[PDB]
Amino acid sequence: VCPPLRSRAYTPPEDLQSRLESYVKEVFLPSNWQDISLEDSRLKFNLLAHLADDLGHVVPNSRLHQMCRVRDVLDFYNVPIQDRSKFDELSASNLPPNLKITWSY
Amino acid sequence: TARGTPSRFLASVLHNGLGRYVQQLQRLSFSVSRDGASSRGAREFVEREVIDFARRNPGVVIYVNSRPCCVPRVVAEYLNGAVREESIHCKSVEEISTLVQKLADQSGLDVIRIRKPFHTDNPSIQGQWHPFTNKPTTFRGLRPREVQ
Repeated sequence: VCPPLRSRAYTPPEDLQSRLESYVKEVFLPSNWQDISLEDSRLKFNLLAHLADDLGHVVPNSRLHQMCRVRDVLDFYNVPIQDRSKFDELSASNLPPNLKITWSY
Repeated sequence: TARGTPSRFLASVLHNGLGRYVQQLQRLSFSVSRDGASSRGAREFVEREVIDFARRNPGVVIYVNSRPCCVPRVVAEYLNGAVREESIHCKSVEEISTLVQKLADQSGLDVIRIRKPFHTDNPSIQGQWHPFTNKPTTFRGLRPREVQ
């Protein structure tokens, strides 16, 4: 059976650095954990799979190779993405009183 | 050609400039398609320029339909009742912007040949010329060769 479709909206959690470093400690230690290199497939997979399971938002294949460091992973996960359609994006943008937008789709 | 086309005289709608200027455009209706390369420019206009235009022209009510019929269009309705429909098919954002601004600045009067570049309701201040201006009068109003 098809579960409810996963909403693509994603808001980075406030304690994102703390959660990320906890996961990094779980997977891999040294100072400046931001600069830990993810060159190892095992470690990269463990970290990214844990993060995806926890936050409900995975690194796409397109960006996957760019995650050279935990700093890159943090950058990817601290940028929000909204799944609202253009209809919402326009209507909920403080339309002036003389502008009316209707959608028949 | 002029002879094969209607013509009118220069005029305003309600003496539009005497007391105050009233923008004659009152309604814009953009029928735009969600999908379709024809309305890509119209979509970009709705995204990036329609709001600024709306707040610049508070007297114009702007509707966006997102469901056109036979082509993406902008229908401009003016106070005098004129309705000018312009296809925004395959027009870029800047083209649509200029077209919309033209509709905003333009009056509802027909775009046909204007007979005169000017219109005075009071063409004469000293009195319109008639054959008897500049003609001297004669004693007792005697016409030429009149005996008495």
